Amino acid sequence: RKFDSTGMFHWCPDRPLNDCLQDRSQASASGLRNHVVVCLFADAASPLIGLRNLVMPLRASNFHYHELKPTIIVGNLDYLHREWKTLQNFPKLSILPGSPLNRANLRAVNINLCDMCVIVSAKDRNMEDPNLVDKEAILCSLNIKAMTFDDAGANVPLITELANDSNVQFLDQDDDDDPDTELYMTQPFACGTAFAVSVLDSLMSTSYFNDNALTLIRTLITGGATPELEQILAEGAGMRGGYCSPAVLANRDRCRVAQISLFDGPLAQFGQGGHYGELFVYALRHFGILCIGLYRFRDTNPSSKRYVITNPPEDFPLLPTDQVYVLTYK
Amino acid sequence: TFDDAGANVPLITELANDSNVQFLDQDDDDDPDTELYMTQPFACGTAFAVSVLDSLMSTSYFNDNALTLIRTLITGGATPELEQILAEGAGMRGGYCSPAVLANRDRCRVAQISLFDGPLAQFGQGGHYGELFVYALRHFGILCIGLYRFRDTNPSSKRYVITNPPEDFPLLPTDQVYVLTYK
Amino acid sequence: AANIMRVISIKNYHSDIKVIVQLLQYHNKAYLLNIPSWDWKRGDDAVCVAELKLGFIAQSCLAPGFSTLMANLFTMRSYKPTPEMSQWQTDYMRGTGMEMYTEYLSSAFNALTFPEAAELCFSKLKLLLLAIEVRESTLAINPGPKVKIENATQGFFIAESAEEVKRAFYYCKNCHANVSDVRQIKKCKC
Repeated sequence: RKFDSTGMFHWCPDRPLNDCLQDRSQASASGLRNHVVVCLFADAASPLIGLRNLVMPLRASNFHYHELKPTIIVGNLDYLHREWKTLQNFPKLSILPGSPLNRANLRAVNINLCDMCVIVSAKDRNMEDPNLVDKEAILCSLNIKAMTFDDAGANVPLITELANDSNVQFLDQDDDDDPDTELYMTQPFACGTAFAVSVLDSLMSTSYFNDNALTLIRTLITGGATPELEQILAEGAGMRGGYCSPAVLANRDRCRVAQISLFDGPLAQFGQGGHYGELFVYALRHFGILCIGLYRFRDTNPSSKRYVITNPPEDFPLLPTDQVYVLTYK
Repeated sequence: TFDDAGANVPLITELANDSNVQFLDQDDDDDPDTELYMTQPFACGTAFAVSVLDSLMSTSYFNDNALTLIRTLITGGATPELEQILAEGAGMRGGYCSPAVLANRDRCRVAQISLFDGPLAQFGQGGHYGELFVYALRHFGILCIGLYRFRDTNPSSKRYVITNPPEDFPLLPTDQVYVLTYK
Repeated sequence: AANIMRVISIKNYHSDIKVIVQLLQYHNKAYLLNIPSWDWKRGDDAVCVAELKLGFIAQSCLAPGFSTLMANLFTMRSYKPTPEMSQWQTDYMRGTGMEMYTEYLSSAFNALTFPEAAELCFSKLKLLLLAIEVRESTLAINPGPKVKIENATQGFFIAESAEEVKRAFYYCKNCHANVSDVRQIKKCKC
């Protein structure tokens, strides 16, 4: 198989968009399961959001090709033509042209079988008073959440970008929130369903206080976009790739962010009423797997929502329902 | 004008601004102080304007079932199942039907009928609306809700509408009846 | 779009509020039908003025003046004659004096067919019954002889006031059956 010339990403020779375009029948005929769906809201003239920055992490070369999540983008076709020049090098990628709101499209996409649905907007972020600005994303979230499926609904995993933070109150029900809460304390953010650009603002200050920390966050979130790749893209030739030498291809042993379950497998013994430190010491020692937090149901006593716990104490209790955020080499 | 006409063409015109109705007609004898609902073109059924829908908000609140009734008549039967099927965005799904659903083709319909000929014309010959009402319901299940009558009985084809006449209200063989019917 | 937001905000704050929303476009309705706690069986509704407008004028294509007939039934309007009105104006305005009203039938209507109930309403009570609530439960318009009236049936009437339709609630098949001065009908001894 073939890679970007710096080894860091899976790669394909160039494509006309019509190789990746699908109608509803073609999308429905395709066996899309455990995939990523991108619901893209755009007008044909609206600014390029750089969806490469979305696809490229999901094509890190330290995944094997058989475990690369298939990707389908639902959105405005004329917009996608002017995005396409940046996307065309990535494998297992497809487009269904149309509105994300038209349920049909969502059913033809097997939205109920995806591993994550992303809701994202290229619309103007200042076009009205803030209560209207996110209406497209909010309606899309509620729409998907309200669907039903044959042998569901709110069990569809979602992440939605918000242009205005305070709109997060509309994004969910069974919420028990107060509008006095700042975004980072809100249930939808604590569950990983919301995201908003305001949480990036301290990247300016952290940039200054420790430059290396800003490199670390980039090396994780980008999947490995080194400055050599940025230079190769800045030559304007497009993302040059092909087969690789073993000398560069060695970098496919990068560390990866992964998530694992205490419900079964060799760690489940700790999920049965052990503590996070017992799990941590064991998993690092036997697998080199380094644990950085937990993902736990809010309703342990009910909904599939789960909250995130960064760096638990050593004596912090575990449940067999817990999932662990980890750093791994395989 | 037309070969072997003109103002005899039946019209209905939606208006964005109610007061423009004064321009819509002649032989009018109107006054601009009149509100839309009293104007000759509205009373004849030639005008319509969105302002007459405004009390659908208030009536909605005072009796929800009344707002369902008006929808079941004016839409011809757009049930919330159809609204859901359209909301799936697939377009209006159809085909052949089972007899079990196709039975609903016996809905009641709004219809208009003439006292000029046929079995009811006997009442059009100087009878009263109550005689007609009791007879037509009893023999046909036809339920009568009003009359459509020439303004110029003594001239133009304009006709005005009379909701729910009294029992002893007189009839002419020129009258047409608004009715609810099963055939 | 702005009005949809609102309904979202209202329902998000509390799901069980009866919300009635005015829509200027029909195609927007499908969005609010997807709101998680929107429930027309609970009494939520959308007054789509575009859908209604085109329905009203489309019925006029089936029966020429029907949009005027029907629009007058759905607005409060007092009958108020003045002597300069022609015959046709005094007639027309008496027609405008109607509104549609809803009331429970008295037990005297029980086990009649809808045809006899309409005959009785028109002839004795001077009320135009045109539809009934049939036991889930559903509205039915001018239903055929096979439909019996049943106890506490809600009826749908055309009349000059709510005060008129009361007669259908008080009527008694012993106590009022010959009360020809219809305004005298009240709480029966029988």
